[PDB]
Amino acid sequence: MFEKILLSNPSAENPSSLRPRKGIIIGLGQVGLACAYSMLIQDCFDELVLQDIASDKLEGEVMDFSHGMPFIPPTDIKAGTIANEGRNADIVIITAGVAQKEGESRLSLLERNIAIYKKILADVVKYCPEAIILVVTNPVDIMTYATLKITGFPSSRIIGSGTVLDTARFRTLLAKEMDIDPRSVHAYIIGEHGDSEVPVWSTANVGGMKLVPNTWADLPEDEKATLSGIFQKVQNAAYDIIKLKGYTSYAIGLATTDIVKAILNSQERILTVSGLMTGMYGIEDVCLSIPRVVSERGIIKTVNLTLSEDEEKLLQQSAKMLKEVFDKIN
Amino acid sequence: FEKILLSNPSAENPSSLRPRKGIIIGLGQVGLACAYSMLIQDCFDELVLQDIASDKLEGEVMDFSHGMPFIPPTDIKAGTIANEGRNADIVIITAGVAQKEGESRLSLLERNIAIYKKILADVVKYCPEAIILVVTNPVDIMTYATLKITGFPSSRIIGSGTVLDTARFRTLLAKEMDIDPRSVHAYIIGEHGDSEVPVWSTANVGGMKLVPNTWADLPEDEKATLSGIFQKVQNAAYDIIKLKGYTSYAIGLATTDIVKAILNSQERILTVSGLMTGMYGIEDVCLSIPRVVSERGIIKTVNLTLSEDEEKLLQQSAKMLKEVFDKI
Amino acid sequence: MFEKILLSNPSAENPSSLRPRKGIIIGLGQVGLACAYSMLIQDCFDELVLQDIASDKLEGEVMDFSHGMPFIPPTDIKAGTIANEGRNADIVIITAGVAQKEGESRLSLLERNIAIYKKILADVVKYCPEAIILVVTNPVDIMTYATLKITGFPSSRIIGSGTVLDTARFRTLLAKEMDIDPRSVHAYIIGEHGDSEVPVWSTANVGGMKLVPNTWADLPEDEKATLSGIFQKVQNAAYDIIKLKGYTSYAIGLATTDIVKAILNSQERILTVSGLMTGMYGIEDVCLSIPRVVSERGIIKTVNLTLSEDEEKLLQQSAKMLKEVFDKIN
Amino acid sequence: FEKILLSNPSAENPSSLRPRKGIIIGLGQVGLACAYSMLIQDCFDELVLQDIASDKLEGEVMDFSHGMPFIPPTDIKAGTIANEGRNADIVIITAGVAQKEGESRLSLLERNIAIYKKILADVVKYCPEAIILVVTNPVDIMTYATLKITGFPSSRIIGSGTVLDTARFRTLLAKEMDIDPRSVHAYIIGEHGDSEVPVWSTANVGGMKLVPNTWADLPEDEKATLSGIFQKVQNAAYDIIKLKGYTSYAIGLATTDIVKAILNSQERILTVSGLMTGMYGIEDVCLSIPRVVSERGIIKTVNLTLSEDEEKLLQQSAKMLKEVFDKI
Ligand SMILES: NC(=O)C1=CN([C@@H]2O[C@H](COP(=O)(O)OP(=O)(O)OC[C@H]3O[C@@H](n4cnc5c(N)ncnc54)[C@H](O)[C@@H]3O)[C@@H](O)[C@H]2O)C=CC1
Ligand SMILES: NC(=O)C1=CN([C@@H]2O[C@H](COP(=O)(O)OP(=O)(O)OC[C@H]3O[C@@H](n4cnc5c(N)ncnc54)[C@H](O)[C@@H]3O)[C@@H](O)[C@H]2O)C=CC1
Ligand SMILES: NC(=O)C1=CN([C@@H]2O[C@H](COP(=O)(O)OP(=O)(O)OC[C@H]3O[C@@H](n4cnc5c(N)ncnc54)[C@H](O)[C@@H]3O)[C@@H](O)[C@H]2O)C=CC1
Ligand SMILES: NC(=O)C1=CN([C@@H]2O[C@H](COP(=O)(O)OP(=O)(O)OC[C@H]3O[C@@H](n4cnc5c(N)ncnc54)[C@H](O)[C@@H]3O)[C@@H](O)[C@H]2O)C=CC1
Ligand SMILES: O=P(O)(O)OC[C@H]1O[C@](O)(COP(=O)(O)O)[C@@H](O)[C@@H]1O
Ligand SMILES: O=P(O)(O)OC[C@H]1O[C@](O)(COP(=O)(O)O)[C@@H](O)[C@@H]1O
Repeated sequence: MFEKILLSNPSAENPSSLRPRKGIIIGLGQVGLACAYSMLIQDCFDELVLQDIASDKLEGEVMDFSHGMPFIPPTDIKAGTIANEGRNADIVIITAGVAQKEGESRLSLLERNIAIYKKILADVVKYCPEAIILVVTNPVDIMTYATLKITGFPSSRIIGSGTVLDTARFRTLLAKEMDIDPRSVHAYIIGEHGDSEVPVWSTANVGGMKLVPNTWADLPEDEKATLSGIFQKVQNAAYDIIKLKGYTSYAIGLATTDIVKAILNSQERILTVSGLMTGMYGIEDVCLSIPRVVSERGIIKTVNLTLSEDEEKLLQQSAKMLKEVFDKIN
Repeated sequence: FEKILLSNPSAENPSSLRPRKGIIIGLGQVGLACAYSMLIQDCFDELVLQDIASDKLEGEVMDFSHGMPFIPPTDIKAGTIANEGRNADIVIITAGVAQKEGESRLSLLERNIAIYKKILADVVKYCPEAIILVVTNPVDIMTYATLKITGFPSSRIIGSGTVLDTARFRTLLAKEMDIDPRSVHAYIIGEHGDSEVPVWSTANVGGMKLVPNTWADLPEDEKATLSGIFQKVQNAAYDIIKLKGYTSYAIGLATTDIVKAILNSQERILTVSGLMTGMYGIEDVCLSIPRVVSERGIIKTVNLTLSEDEEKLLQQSAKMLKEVFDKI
Repeated sequence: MFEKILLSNPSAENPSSLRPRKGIIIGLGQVGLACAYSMLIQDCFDELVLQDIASDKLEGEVMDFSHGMPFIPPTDIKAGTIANEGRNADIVIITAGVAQKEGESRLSLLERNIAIYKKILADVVKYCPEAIILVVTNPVDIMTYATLKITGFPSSRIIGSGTVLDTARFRTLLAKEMDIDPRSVHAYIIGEHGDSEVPVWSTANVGGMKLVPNTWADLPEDEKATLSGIFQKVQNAAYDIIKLKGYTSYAIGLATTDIVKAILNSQERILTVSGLMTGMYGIEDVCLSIPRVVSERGIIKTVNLTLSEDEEKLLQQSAKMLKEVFDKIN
Repeated sequence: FEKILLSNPSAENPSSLRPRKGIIIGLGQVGLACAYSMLIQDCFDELVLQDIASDKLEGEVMDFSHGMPFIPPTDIKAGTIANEGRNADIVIITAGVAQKEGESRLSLLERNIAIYKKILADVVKYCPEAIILVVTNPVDIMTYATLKITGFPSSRIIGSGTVLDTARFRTLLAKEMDIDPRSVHAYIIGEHGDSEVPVWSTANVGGMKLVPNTWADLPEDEKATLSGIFQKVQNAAYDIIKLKGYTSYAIGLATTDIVKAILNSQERILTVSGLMTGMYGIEDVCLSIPRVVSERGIIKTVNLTLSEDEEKLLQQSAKMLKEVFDKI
């Protein structure tokens, strides 16, 4: 209808040099919906395809998302699959999978989530051969490494959300103690997105002023206790939140969107995303988070970060464990 | 951290700038979509969240606060009107029972008035100068009841009304033309419900009307295609609730869009719900018609010329709403 | 020294599906520098090339623009030419040329500016064959038509800024009388961006409520005088501003950026931009402004706008005189 | 248009929400870029512009207001502190004489103080609760002068300082590394000018320090390339002015950034110029140092540990800044 209101221009039949930026979110539960909402409000994509096995709920969600378009800049939001609507998408965001129950480790979701990815990744390889894959499903590091092995895509284009979320939690907790903007706190969490994560106290600072002036050993006992209490709240954040509301979604939706921005907008910005360890600290054949330059080609550079002897030993231990967990699943 | 940041004794006295505080009462599906959108779009300097389900609320506040490094900051916290929410500039009330599958918004009235009588007592005492933005259904009658209970000026008692219905109408028409919904200028007025009125007499894109003369002078095949679009707007809540169980995302954006016109003193035209004091011979009821929204609430009303049929339908919607409130 | 700080990733040697959005502004005087500032603050492009014959001033401007990057999201801003840095740019924004003096007509700049365009467009055809050209130089309508003839590009990809600016002025003046947001005033100015522009009083409205309820003739004499005073301020805006500060730049910089947003973000949004007339109201072989759908392929659709008999006659007269002005120069 | 929009009599009484008003005094190259940036980034609800060149200001206000439909609205107008600018929350002063090719910032002091004494008298009388943001060079000495003439709490008198120089420093370093300038965390502190100090001891990217131990340990080829980059930072204004006549765009974005931390109550760390009250044994002078900025001005000060050279360089800068103020 409306062909007498708008007259089509036959000159616009051939496509110009500009190609719309397409994104696809596979798995639309609590995490996938938070990602979709944030990515629409922040206008990341020109077209966004949503893929889920729960058809009815998905159809309802797409209706709700599309009704709010007049309040924000537009995005062609639709329900679809990689094989048709999601073909040649620039970024594939995979959140699909089982979430952890109360007191359940992320590591115990591995067998079930590899089974889910085997069904999904085959179509990503055939219909999106040039895409960046952004993995959110837990255990995030091992799911990123398995995606790399299954797809055979270049390691630069296989990125896990990793410790971007853990770093944001560390900064928020420290910023609450100082009553400042968390964007002014520069503190990192590296390694596994889980129990073996490593706080980089050696470089933690606000406005260039370090929180640990010399070494952790030279810190007073009362100060060591208050800083450890802050880190323990970061490692227990998922357990504490899941015990209260049943899951986590808002902060991961913003962390995932923040990574999509560095890629889409070719920003060359440093983020602690998960990716193949290919030499540093003697770590190999594994994925974990360390500061890296992120842009339209994925991981383009890695910060050659100087760590303390204790921080490096902890990172090495995190990697050996992650490799053993993947080896046991065969 | 007292040896890392040195406090300034000069900052003890408060400057002319007072932080913009907002409070959301009712953190269910709708309230949590409002909170998420309002944080990403940086509406408030401080935002208080109030709910009777303490544990779940504490978990939600933890989750919201962990994403702050990715956006500009807002002091997000759990609290009550009596303490943390004192003198908030805008009170957004979404608390209450939502409609089940096939249920009418109108049949949720007695249940939500009981909830409102408990909430509104504290708002009158601790936020006497606040704008109240009502989202709880039936939105028009909840807005009218809030006006009677609080006794606040009618300009400061606003319902979300048909801002959402107007956005749905524009999206459906824009999908048919494959254009930006912000380029479609079509309104839905009256009750946010079954008796809503599409203003076909003024619907247009770029000044070009969709109904060139009158609805009667339109071909039968065109009348059927336009009616199909309006029917999809009135059945939107029923169609979405049947698929996912509730609606949250579009109302979260509509509510945020109203808070932007107020906080930023924009003087922008929106079809929000508010007290009718005479227009089209309609009074002692709340419903949606285009109005200028700003920091003092409803500042002006568009003296909209309607067709004889559109005016009769609006009058019928009002009589119906008045009868629903009178029965309770 | 920084090669030991950041370690390059050999996997990122091959380019992904994502290609950075490149734009080039040719002519960086008052208008061009307002466009560059707005487009940087609003983060339109991934890379933006600036081209001008005044090399020294341009080098200084690029230094200034690049120093403010830490306060906004990044853009690779650089000085260059179409032949090297500007190769395969998605949008070419041309603001180069002579501006009108006090009391001077836009039409009298035609001959001089076509001479400037002939030199510039030769490289645009060779190095940017797939680009959208956005023309701002005066007389914007005849300059858009001449660009079409010189380049031979599809008419959908040759767009003039047209009456987007005039429409914004009309809306602001009417909104000041009502004390409302100009974005809530829906009033159009169509035709030539100049003295023969046409106010579409037949459709001017706020919230669906028309300002002229029936016809201009059925309006009271006092109302006819107040509405005419508002339109006369719109046609005299350039003269009034140029007489006070010497030129106009800020509003055209925002109008140009608003057009770039509809193209880059594939918005399909209605704007009164200048473009080739193909028989609407019997008008052909001329460029002028009428409401059109703008997107990544340029002008995709045209609003089949119903005009009053007087408004249509005025639009037809505007086109006959624009055609005669171009014919006299050839 | 009284028959188009009907005014609401309830909106006559004002609410707890009051519009954010800012005034820019001195609308030349710098002030015009502050205004354009602030309008596009929707900082204030009302923005008044003040300049002695009335006809030119009238032209700029017509131009700025014509672009309003493209961005969120702001009440832009020409006026004076005594009428349109009364009770401004933030007063931004960029008025004064700029430097020529090769002219030192400090020599502009004697002339600019005279200009300021006329302006500040009305700021004290009609905006007694305002934050004053000083841009006029020599910025540091004009900030201390503003602090002395007005008598306002030290927290409310803020200078643009080395926020701009810090942004240039990060940009030049990020150019070498081919990364986002927001990922480089390096500071320039002290006087905005020749005696500025680059904090090499704390310069880093992603936690990784640019100077691993001390400057003296650096290989001679590495310390020459680093010195080269700092030489380009201190000579940036000279190099730009010789090429285009003045600087406007980068300061326009730096001033807008300081204003964003104030209006939105962000508590963000910026290297702004302010009163030294004992840090490094330095007082009765104004210089840049990392500070917490919010709606009350300077709220806190980073107790930054500096290298022995960095500290001695910073205090020498302060001793000579207080000598220039005494010669007046
Ligand atoms: N990386 C991180 O920091 C975080 C990771 N997560 C992880 O994200 C995952 C998702 O968790 P939630 O969203 O909370 O739970 P959920 O149960 O709501 O989400 C899983 C969704 O995936 C869908 N799904 C399952 N198999 C599918 C398939 N083959 N194709 C498409 N869709 C399919 C389900 O229908 C459901 O909608 C979990 O593994 C969780 O541990 C959660 C939070 C943060
Ligand atoms: N105006 C509109 O266009 C729309 C209105 N709505 C309405 O908004 C309301 C919110 O519904 P949902 O979020 O979908 O349902 P929900 O059941 O998830 O949310 C209700 C929330 O209110 C809380 N609550 C109840 N009584 C309370 C009290 N006395 N004080 C504080 N908190 C209290 C509950 O604990 C719960 O968190 C419903 O009435 C629904 O019909 C829903 C969609 C659009
Ligand atoms: N369409 C509209 O609504 C508006 C159009 N304009 C028009 O924009 C044009 C430019 O205006 P202003 O900035 O005020 O003039 P201007 O004199 O400030 O700048 C024009 C610039 O063009 C450059 N230039 C000239 N020939 C060139 C070439 N071959 N290649 C590259 N650069 C070249 C000059 O070096 C100069 O910097 C004029 O034609 C003016 O009438 C101005 C305002 C609004
Ligand atoms: N890093 C920094 O903090 C920077 C400082 N500046 C300084 O900003 C100042 C202004 O620079 P520009 O805009 O380039 O120069 P400009 O000469 O174009 O601007 C000065 C303006 O102030 C007006 N003015 C003079 N006395 C006035 C009074 N009593 N009341 C109101 N208006 C008055 C003049 O009419 C003129 O429009 C200079 O002192 C310059 O050194 C400039 C750039 C960066
Ligand atoms: O606090 P600084 O050193 O001025 O840097 C501020 C910038 O740092 C960021 O927080 C980035 O931090 P990181 O690079 O440490 O992750 C930006 O979002 C912000 O604009
Ligand atoms: O299509 P137009 O007439 O240029 O109007 C564009 C403006 O219309 C709006 O959609 C508002 O429309 P309404 O006033 O009809 O609600 C703005 O958000 C947008 O900026």
